[PDB]
Amino acid sequence: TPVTLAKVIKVLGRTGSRGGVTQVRVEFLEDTSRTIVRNVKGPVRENDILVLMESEREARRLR
Amino acid sequence: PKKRASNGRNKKGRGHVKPVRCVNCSKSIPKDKAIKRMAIRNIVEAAAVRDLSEASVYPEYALPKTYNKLHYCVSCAIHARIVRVRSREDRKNRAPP
Amino acid sequence: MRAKWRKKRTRRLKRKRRKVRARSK
Amino acid sequence: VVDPFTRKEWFDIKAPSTFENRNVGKTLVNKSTGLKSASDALKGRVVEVCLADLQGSEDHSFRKIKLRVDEVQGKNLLTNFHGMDFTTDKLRSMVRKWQTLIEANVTVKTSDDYVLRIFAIAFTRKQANQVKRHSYAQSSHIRAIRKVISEILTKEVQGSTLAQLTSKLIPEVINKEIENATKDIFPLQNIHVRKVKLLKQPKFDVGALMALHG
Amino acid sequence: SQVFGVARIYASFNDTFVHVTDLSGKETIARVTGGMKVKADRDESSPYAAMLAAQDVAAKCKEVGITAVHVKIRATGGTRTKTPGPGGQAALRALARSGLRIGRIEDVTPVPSDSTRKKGGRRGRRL
RNA sequence: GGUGAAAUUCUUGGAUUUAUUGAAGACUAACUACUGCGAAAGCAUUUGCCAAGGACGUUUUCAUUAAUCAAGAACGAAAGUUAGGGGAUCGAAGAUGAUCAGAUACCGUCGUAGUCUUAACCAUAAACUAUGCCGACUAGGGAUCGGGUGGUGUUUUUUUAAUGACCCACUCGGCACCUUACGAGAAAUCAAAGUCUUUGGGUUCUGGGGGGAGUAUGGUCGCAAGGCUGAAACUUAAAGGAAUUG
RNA sequence: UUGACAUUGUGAAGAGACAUAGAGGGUGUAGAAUAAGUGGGAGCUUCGGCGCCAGUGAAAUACCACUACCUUUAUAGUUUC
RNA sequence: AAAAAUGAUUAA
Ligand SMILES: [K+]
Ligand SMILES: [Mg+2]
Ligand SMILES: [Mg+2]
Ligand SMILES: [Mg+2]
Ligand SMILES: [Mg+2]
Ligand SMILES: [Mg+2]
Ligand SMILES: [Mg+2]
Ligand SMILES: [Mg+2]
Ligand SMILES: [Mg+2]
Ligand SMILES: [Mg+2]
Repeated sequence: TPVTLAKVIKVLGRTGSRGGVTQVRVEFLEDTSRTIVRNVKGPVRENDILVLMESEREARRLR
Repeated sequence: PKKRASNGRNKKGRGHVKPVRCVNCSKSIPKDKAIKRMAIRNIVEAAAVRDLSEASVYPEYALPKTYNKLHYCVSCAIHARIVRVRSREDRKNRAPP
Repeated sequence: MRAKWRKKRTRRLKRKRRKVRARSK
Repeated sequence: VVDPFTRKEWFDIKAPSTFENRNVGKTLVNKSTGLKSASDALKGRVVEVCLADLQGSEDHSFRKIKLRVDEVQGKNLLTNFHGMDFTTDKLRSMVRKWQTLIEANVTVKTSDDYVLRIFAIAFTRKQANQVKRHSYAQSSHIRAIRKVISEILTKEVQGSTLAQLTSKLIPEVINKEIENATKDIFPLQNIHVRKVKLLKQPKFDVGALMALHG
Repeated sequence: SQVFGVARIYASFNDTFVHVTDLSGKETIARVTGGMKVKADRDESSPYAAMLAAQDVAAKCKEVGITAVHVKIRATGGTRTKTPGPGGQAALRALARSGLRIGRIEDVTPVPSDSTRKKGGRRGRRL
């Protein structure tokens, strides 16, 4: 199974209708030059590792 | 009363200009009154710049741009918050930024 | 009432007054 | 199960000799059979190729070229000049406000019966130490410029037929001569032929193509 | 040393067309649209549907010969919006991600010198 | 395909999407501006032809020939009317799918008339700068368009000549801006809406509380649609303007 | 009006039907392999390999199923568009 | 760019 392990390096902001989703920037563990912006449900610090079922989508709801 | 000296448009000396259509709603609006913006973008997003630069056969690619002139009716410019309604003294300011 | 629709309604009324006077003369 | 990509012959595309490297690309059609098969279905094909690809230089990134397949022999498609035009981004970048656009247009033919429409564009220029903001022309300069540009374009055509016309069109020398002619009326920024379209062509004349290929 | 085709990404609203052709464009190689990857019927123009279509073309781009592609991004054009749809960037990015090589990206939307009165009436589409 | 989302619709009798052509009618992007022309309505592809016009220059000519104008004329957006042509697109009516309590509305898909043109009508618009026209005077600036004048000015030619294009200083006319009103105004605001109880440069038109009513009648014009001219009875204490606070 | 025969002679290039046989699974979810069906039912083979059971589905899988269309294929020929 | 109609009379 291609599950992707990514480390957050930046929390972009708190998004969502009710503010329940986090905008974060994550680089990949296997190669740290593959940054991507994702949506995270629960609470996050920096230096936390996520798991990505599909590793190719960019997170909407910017600025 | 009268809200603006130049009523809502830019037409003093001719009487009729021509209509154009709003990009959003296709409403007819005089060209001098229509809100005009110049959308100049890099043809590829800043996210995909590194991706396509690595996937490009030609070293030192040009990275072309897209150019577009957008015409808005007053309702669609306000709704899409392009003009952003101002105050009585702020209405006179004609500077862009 | 909007003035132009008062105007339009009056124009239909004047049409109908013209036709009823046309029956007489 | 049909799998149409199991029956295609992988032909090559060859450009006229009036360029640098003759390689263009790769093309393919269908298998050959009875009932008037794809021997001639390969004829009417226009290949759009950038002139930077045909001339090995980045300064020809715009100015894309239309090539038309004329005669097929072996694993090669001989092509001939079919047209030329600018890329949309280059056009849009040239067209800016607070300047006048000058457009000329001529329908002329070469020494042979290659009738074709040459376009031309120019934009007025702010000269040095100009305090003024827009630099518009006076609409009589515009007509004078359009007159002399039309004269130059018909001068460059009707002599120096299509082979040498292309060989002059690539080095961007026609609009150079236009600049020398028009510099006494109103200074200009971007003088470009911007388009050539081919209107009518004569009998096929296999010999001219085989002269231009090989 | 690489075989060149044309991408011809027609990213409208309501849908995205990822339609690879040969250099001439007379024949086609793997025309897949965003609406046959999803069943949402309102996500046909989505970047996700465009990305799945752009991976499907790359799948058919291999084992058929094409290795590099020329990008012709297209909006609806004409009298309609002539701005690219949401899926155009995703389709191009997925093509770049899928190992297809990229050259000659150009915008080929149909732009008229004024013609053919626009739909919507004089007062517009009123919402 | 299309929408918040859908469904009417089309599609293995190949729709959508490609490429090469062809036809048709309409339109003239970007350039396009607090720019230009026109009495106004209006006017934006090239070139040719025809007549017209403002401004400027003038040590040319006439010598009051002028200003504004009841009656009377010409032109006059769009829609609309009659006849022929055209009939792509968009689309009053209509069909039809949604939404809805109902929707013969908005949204979607079609679509007759129209949209274009000729020959005739019509003569109305928030036809607006809601500011009549002519003339004089009163404030501080920057630009800009058209013409003309001047240069211990530059630019491409002869690397040292006009001219063209920029610069500076002016000047006449024009579209308009910015600051402040000294003045005016009920104020908003206004370089005219100033030079008005310190009330008079010339002249045309219009209004007299709100409704009834731009109605009735008569006349007149129009094929019609309708236009122009246009009351009274009756009814009523406000209707209205600008600005302040909520 | 439509078909056939006769009038009615001379010819070619793409299709397509008859008969023998070899092939063939084409999918969405998911057993344990990519499931085109319905009846029967736990065995021969150097492999205990497979089916029985228990999980899996709209439906069982070894085997007998030259059986049922459906989709292809090479014939000495014989027939039609 | 989903839908959202109504609110009896008088009383600084
Ligand atoms: K008020
Ligand atoms: Mg108001
Ligand atoms: Mg008007
Ligand atoms: Mg097709
Ligand atoms: Mg001009
Ligand atoms: Mg009136
Ligand atoms: Mg009035
Ligand atoms: Mg009034
Ligand atoms: Mg009264
Ligand atoms: Mg109440």
